[PDB]
Amino acid sequence: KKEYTGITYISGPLLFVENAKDLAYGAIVDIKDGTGRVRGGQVIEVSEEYAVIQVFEETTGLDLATTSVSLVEDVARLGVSKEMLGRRFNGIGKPIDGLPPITPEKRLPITGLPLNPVARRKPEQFIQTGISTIDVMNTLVRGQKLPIFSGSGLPANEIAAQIARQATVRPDLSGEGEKEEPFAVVFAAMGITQRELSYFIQEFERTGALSRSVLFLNKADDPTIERILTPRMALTVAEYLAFEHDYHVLVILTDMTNYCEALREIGAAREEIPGRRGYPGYMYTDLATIYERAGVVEGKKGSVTQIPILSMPDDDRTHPIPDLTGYITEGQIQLSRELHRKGIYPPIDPLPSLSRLMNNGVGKGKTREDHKQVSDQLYSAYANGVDIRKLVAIIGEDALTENDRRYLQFADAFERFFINQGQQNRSIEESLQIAWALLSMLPQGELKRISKDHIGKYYGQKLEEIWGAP
Amino acid sequence: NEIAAQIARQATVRPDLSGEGEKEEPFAVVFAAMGITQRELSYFIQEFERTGALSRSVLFLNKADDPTIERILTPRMALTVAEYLAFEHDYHVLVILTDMTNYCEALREIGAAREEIPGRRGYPGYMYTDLATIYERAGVVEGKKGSVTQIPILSMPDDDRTHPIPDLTGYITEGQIQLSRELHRKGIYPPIDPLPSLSRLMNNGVGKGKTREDHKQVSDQLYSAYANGVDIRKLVAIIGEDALTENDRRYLQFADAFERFFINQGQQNRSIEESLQIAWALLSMLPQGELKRISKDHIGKYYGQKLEEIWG
Amino acid sequence: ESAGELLVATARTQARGEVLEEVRRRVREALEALPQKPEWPEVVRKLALEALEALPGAKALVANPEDLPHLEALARERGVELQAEPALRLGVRAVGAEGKTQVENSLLARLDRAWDALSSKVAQALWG
Amino acid sequence: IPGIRAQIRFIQQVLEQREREDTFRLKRIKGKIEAREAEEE
Amino acid sequence: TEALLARYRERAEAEAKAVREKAMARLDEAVALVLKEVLP
Amino acid sequence: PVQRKLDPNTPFLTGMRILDVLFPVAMGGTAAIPGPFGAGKSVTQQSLAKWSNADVVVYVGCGERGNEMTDVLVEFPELTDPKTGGPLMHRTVLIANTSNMPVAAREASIYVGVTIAEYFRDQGFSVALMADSTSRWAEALREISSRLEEMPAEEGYPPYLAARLAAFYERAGKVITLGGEEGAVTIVGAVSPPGGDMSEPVTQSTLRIVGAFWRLDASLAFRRHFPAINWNGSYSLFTSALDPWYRENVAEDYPELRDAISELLQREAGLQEIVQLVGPDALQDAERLVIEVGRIIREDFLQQNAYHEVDAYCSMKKAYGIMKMILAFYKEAEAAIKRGVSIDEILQLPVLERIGRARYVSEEEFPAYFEEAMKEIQGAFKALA
Amino acid sequence: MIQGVIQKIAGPAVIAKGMLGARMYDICKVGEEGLVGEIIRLDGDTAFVQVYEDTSGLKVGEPVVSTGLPLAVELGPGMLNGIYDGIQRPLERIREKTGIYITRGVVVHALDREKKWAWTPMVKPGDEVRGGMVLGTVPEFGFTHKILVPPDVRGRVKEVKPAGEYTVEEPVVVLEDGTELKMYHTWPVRRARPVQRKLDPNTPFLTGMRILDVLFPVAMGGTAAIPGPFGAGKSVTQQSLAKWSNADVVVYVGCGERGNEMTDVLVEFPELTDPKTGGPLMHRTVLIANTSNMPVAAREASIYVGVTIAEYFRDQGFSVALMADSTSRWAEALREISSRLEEMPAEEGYPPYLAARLAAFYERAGKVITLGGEEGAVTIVGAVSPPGGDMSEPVTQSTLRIVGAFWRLDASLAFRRHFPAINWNGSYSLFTSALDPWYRENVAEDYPELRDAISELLQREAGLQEIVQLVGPDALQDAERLVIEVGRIIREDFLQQNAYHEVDAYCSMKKAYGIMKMILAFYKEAEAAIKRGVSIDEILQLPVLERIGRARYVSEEEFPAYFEEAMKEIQGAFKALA
Ligand SMILES: Nc1ncnc2c1ncn2[C@@H]1O[C@H](COP(=O)(O)OP(=O)(O)OP(=O)(O)O)[C@@H](O)[C@H]1O
Ligand SMILES: Nc1ncnc2c1ncn2[C@@H]1O[C@H](COP(=O)(O)OP(=O)(O)O)[C@@H](O)[C@H]1O
Ligand SMILES: [Mg+2]
Repeated sequence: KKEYTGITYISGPLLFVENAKDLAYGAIVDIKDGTGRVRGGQVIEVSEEYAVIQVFEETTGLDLATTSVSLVEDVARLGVSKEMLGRRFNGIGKPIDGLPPITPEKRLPITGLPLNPVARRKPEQFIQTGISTIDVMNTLVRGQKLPIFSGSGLPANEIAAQIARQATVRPDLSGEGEKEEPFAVVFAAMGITQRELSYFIQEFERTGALSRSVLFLNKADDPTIERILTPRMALTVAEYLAFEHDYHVLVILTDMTNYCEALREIGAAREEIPGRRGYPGYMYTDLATIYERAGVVEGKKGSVTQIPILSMPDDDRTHPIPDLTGYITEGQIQLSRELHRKGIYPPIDPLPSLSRLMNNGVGKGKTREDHKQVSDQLYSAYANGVDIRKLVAIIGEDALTENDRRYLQFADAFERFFINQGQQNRSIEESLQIAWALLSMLPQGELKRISKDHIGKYYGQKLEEIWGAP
Repeated sequence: NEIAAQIARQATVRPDLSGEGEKEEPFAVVFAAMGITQRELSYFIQEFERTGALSRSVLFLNKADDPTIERILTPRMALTVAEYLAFEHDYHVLVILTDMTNYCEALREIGAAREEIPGRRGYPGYMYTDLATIYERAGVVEGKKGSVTQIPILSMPDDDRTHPIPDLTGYITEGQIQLSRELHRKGIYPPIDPLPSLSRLMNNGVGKGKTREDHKQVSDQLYSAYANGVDIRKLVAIIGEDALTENDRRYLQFADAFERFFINQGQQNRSIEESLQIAWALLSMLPQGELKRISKDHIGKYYGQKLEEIWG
Repeated sequence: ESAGELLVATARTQARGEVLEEVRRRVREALEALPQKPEWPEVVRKLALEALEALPGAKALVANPEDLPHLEALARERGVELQAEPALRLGVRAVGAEGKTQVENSLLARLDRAWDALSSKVAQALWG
Repeated sequence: IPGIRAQIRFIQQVLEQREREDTFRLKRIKGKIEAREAEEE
Repeated sequence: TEALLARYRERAEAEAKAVREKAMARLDEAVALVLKEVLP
Repeated sequence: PVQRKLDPNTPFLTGMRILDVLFPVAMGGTAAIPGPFGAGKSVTQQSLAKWSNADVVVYVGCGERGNEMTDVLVEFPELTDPKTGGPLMHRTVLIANTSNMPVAAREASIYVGVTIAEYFRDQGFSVALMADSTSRWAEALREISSRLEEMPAEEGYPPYLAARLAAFYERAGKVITLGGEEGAVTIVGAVSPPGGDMSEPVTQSTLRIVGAFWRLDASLAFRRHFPAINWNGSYSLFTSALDPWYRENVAEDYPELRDAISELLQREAGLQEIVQLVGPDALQDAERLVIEVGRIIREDFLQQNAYHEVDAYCSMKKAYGIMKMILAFYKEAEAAIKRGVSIDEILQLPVLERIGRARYVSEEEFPAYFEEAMKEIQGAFKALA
Repeated sequence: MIQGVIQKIAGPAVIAKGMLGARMYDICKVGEEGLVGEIIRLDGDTAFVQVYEDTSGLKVGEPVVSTGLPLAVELGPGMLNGIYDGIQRPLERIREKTGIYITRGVVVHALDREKKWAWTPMVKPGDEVRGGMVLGTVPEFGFTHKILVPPDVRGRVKEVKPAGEYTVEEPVVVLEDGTELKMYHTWPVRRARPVQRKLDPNTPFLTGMRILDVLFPVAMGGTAAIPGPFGAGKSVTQQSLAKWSNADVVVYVGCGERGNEMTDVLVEFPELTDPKTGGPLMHRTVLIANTSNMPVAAREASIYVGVTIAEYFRDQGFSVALMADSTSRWAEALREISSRLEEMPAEEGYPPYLAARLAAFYERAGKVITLGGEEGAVTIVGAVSPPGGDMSEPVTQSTLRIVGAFWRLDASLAFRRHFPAINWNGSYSLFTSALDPWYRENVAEDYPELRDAISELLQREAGLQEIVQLVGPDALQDAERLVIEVGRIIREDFLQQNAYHEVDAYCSMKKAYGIMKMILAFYKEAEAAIKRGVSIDEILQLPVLERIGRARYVSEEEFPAYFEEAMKEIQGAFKALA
């Protein structure tokens, strides 16, 4: 028990302590005042004269005469085990579900090591999320980093909860090697409020998705450094599970803008000169150290997949946060305010969306043989009908050509049936049936993007959303 | 400066309309100048001499060739004198501050010389508090007969309403009278733009027993009609005047007549009744069903007068 | 379907927690009754020796008045001072030369310090 | 369209210049404070 | 229905008591091990 | 401290139709109302203080003007508490700190007010807290930090400003008190960005934590259209949780009507791009009808006068009736347009004045006047054939 | 060596004491873990060392030892077929050692010290040697690797090792003064290797694609730039450049790309086969790979390592092609480093010395006379990936002021199924006028005029697109419809080219010259036919059109007969048919 007294300076979140050579850079320390209360802190600078400690929480009662500082760890570590599934944590590993602490199988550094590029392999299989606009048109591939771009008031939390509740793997369609591997979801939420916390808890409890998932929840009023450490904890757990127990892990990161703002506050508190637009100059590398912990490894069956969620501040894609995220990731899922106001959920706008690995995780052997062609045709037809809707308002319905009326009907039915799926879970086959039913409304021969045999096999069907697609 | 001098010359209260009080004494004028040039100073001196108000005026002059640090104290001394007179001798004081921009420049000089942390555009962080210590020395005190009224004048650099000085001043004061260069270039005086201007205390001084009853409704109707006319101007900038309807053409003519008659008055002095009559003559251009903000009985009582009848 | 076995998981987790708390309180009580045993002067020597050699150039030493006769022979040859204290029960503390750093070696503190390492061993033994 | 593009370019240039001014002033004052509080003691 | 919930609670109770009775058989060995480790 | 946080499921009645309908706020929720100077923040907050269902109102005037501060101190002792009929000041606590008062007091007044509100909640009431200007408190933090010679984060603000803001706003919520009773604190705070620049860091920080956001438009304030709420730039996250309450206390179809009105506003906003591009004459008949209906909704439903004796307060049922009348009129107009009649002939119907003058009817006469309005609306078009 | 201790740790910056005598920008090892660092500032007995890796867990007092030499690379046999990170560490050995992760402080050697090479001496005892001369020869994947005396070493030979099997490390030649020459040397990455003389670029770099070679050519030892839009075939174009270029040795640099992109480029290349021999393409290439989560210093030094390796292989007397995956990511890393040092940002955060570094990197390329008297050349192709595709960005603007060619990729043509999707508008080349004499001497005396005629035809086709959009192609005059059909013929028969065809992927200069001559002859005869009276829609079905369209997909040795047949059919078809 080595504890240091002799504080020489307290101001803001920083306090200076003398004779602290033995403290390693980045160590976590415990601060105890005269009232017996214990606060947490992290060492950010060590020198021969003094060490600088950043206090986690407020410093209301501290004084230079009675304060003492003690060490906890040379470096932040997290105890991990397979028994973490079904538990809730407060972002630094402390349980908040009232259950007893787990027994760690090992303690690992939360700042994980980089992957060797020659040890990686190409993604080849898809993850069924249950959203037609996501699975059919912007398929998610195991090992991808596909963020979701949301606005201010859009319901990103509900979409995240639904995806976490419905996401599953499909060994059935693998053709050969048809056997399931265990599936887990790691849910990290940063800078959430009490209402969102209650909603998330209720959603993960009512359906039973809790037992297959691990939650790291950090609130808005909590200390900033906890928000910084939360995604690293989540990714450490995900890597451990996936590459030690052959699990298939899905990682969901909520409100990366909160993480960026916490990073800005931390950087300013260290008296570092800000970069462009007030953000630290090392923001790109910092975000890369989080995103680049996903992928698949040769010789191992596990996989890690990330779905970052970030709210574009002023709906501007030139903001540094979405810009860097677009640099690092492999596409984006875009939420539309118009669709949200029109009463359609989930309000995913297919036109500005994209998946940069979709072509490699769909097709014969992986999904139905006609996936990519159907997606292309749907994209082209919807884009065509959108502008006809605008032209109608000026030239009138009566001056339309017969094809344009069909395109209008297709666009309206597509919005009403394909996108507006509500809370129901759609299998990939059911979504494909709905897509073929919608394509049936266009005349045969206008389907320029689809091969003739596919049209012969699947053309000619009425609406199956009302039927439920039996 | 001409607008301020005209206001000082013509300002008066209307005891008959309120039904109480008689022959209120003329406003005492406290004049504080900060970095004023010789041209403007001479004009102000001649105007005050011609109106015969120097015998009721206290003058603090800090010319543009004077030291620039003396400007820290001038408004404080002027307001000290004004408060003393108003709240210990029941005078009715009107305060004119020539240019708060120069006061802000002096404040920035002193702050930056102290290696302070600049707030924005080099201005000190405490500028809001410093300005509030000046502006907030006005009002009326319960149980006393005197009063202090402030009319600061300040120049917006390159007409930017988002500059720190006008921004903080608007955040402190109780409205503003924003002039417009477009109206000035068209020969209109005084070039007051009604849309950007504001008065936060207007509802306490109008209505029954204070002025004529339809004051607020007439103001609102004029605001709506003028805004619609400006919008139709923006539209005719694109789709041409020929394609307009009758309603838009009427709004356009209303905007032209408003600018040329209601705003542009020159140096003549108008009573409140005359201004209301001109406003009603302008409003009578529009169809009777378009005047939604005004209650029907007011329309029946006043609507219908012709504009060309007013001028003799 | 999974929220049902979630109850089983929570019940077994809290059962594990209860038995582990039983073990922890038993060992804490076992360490509590040690000082009255005559073996306690044999443990104060080890604790104070380890603390003193853990802090180079210590100035004084702090211990209960009961353990001072056992350490006075050791403290005098170690060239350090010894001070009585109603606190520091079943533990010792040594201050640095400057007085701004301290080192302590107590059973009730070492248990809390090494419980993280011993949890796995206890679990493996109990359910192995 | 060209007028809008010119306005956008002008506004972006002005904002960047103001950001650079603020950064320079901050770095200058921090350097002075550090110098006084370190070399002079 | 509540039948599945009650059955799950019953199997939970059985598992919990079985674990507790398993650990009660080595309480003493665990105490010995931890006392040996913590004591210098 | 409290015993347990709860989910807000009760509306916070404000008396403003646009806020009570399009952007609701729950009993324990939080709201932010940004806007430039002259937008109407203070008038709206005074309206909430005067007309509300909260038991106790705490009004915190940080950095308020002197005269506008005395306005309340004079007018409130004259008004009447809607719930009990007693004087309004008997339920109000005023914390005043004007511009010329010391800065650090301007900093601490927010904490004083919120603590008093929390105490009154722990007693077991429903408390509403009004913060006059959070920007004028961020200014105080900036001044003190500059005095401390701290390195700022952005635009002079200290790094911990966002943490302080989150800590302040997170005190709201419906809770179970230590004594087991129910209580709730509602916070409605206003921010004044420099020049209306909504990218100002205080505004962005506030946007990330509030449950409701009431953005105010400068253009609507210039043309003297009030409350000048920017519909396109505002949102409320409490709509879903309050629907069960609406289905029982107001009407069974209230969510449907609200969603239909929101859809119509969205359609008008979308058509406004074409309206600006080619002018209203190039539009078709149905598009002209949609534009006219949107204008009618904006001018006769969302618009509200705070000083009128009858328009100042509006019950939920009044707004429901007005919405029902407008929707029925729109359906009849669609039917008429399908039968060949042209816009600018419906626009001169007599029923439009009766619809426009609906918001000025007293609360007692509205239940009948709505019925005759519906009868007239039904009889107009069908008689016109 | 200079040895000291740590007195202050703060982020990635470490302040050492007791380091009196250390040199600026030298490589130093920090702590017991031996993390590599670089000295950036000296003062008193204190040196500021910049750690490459993470500094968590370090303590005050840990030893610091200085290597005394700046950042450098090892040059010698064993570099081919290899995958390296930013500072030339073999990733394969790292995987063999520490598994799938890259732990901090791994030590590996750039050149395999254990492999045996067959030595073949070339010098004799008593001969005078001087920097740049050849000492011997070693076979490596069909290449005769020449061991070169280091440029600064000069003297007279005392002893030479006889032919046989020896390792890399073994001293092969010892000079009179005792200096020993082995199969490798070491060279700083930030100092250019000396050459006798820079010959101005007078010969073209045959890229293997018609548009590139004929309209926007690059000379040997020139520079070119190319944007990186999504779904535009940048990867395929670079792959085809590597596969079908004139270059003897290919060097590929990845400087901070996404993980999956690097995985793709590392998996696809080993399965390719260079057409010259049919062996693995990887035998001739050196891969430098860097992901986004690697240390910034490696990402900054990657391009220097790559260009130094290319210069070494140039000194061997070969021709080397160098590709940078995205100089935008390198500029980003440079901006991050500049922000770390609290340097004053110049424009959008980029340091003011960005243009100087870009010019210095791009100037190393050229056709030179090696110190050994032979000839060599390095060709640099740099990819620039601006933020929003805006070419007013400072990095692109600085790049444009030094490159000799600009190949503007666009996704619009890729969507229109036109591959490669290189716009003929906005793209430009500055080597055409200089390369004109070579074209006149080699391919034809009227080839430049033919290319200019093709350019004029394309410009004229683009000069009436407004009526096509307004009205349509059918309702046009005879001359206008003929011109638009000529433009479409050019686009679909000369610019479009498939890289997956066994014979159509590569197209020599003479094939393109024949295509252009045939198109011009057809166009001239069509003008004459309309002048004498004919309808264009009658000309739409001439068999010579389907002959020209099928002029591709023929073997090069089959081409001239096809060309003569097509020319004769052109001459006879426009007379027999109206
Ligand atoms: N020259 C070409 N010939 C034939 N197919 C091509 C050619 N260029 C591109 N393609 C097609 O495009 C596919 C991949 O190239 P694409 O246009 O999608 O972009 P890319 O090379 O991946 O670019 P980036 O990495 O910049 O996004 C190929 O598999 C092929 O189908
Ligand atoms: N609903 C309303 N009815 C009438 N006047 C209003 C209304 N809202 C705002 N105003 C007017 O706007 C002016 C400025 O109002 P205020 O609410 O003080 O703006 P803010 O406080 O946002 O700066 C005042 O003259 C006030 O009468
Ligand atoms: Mg106000």
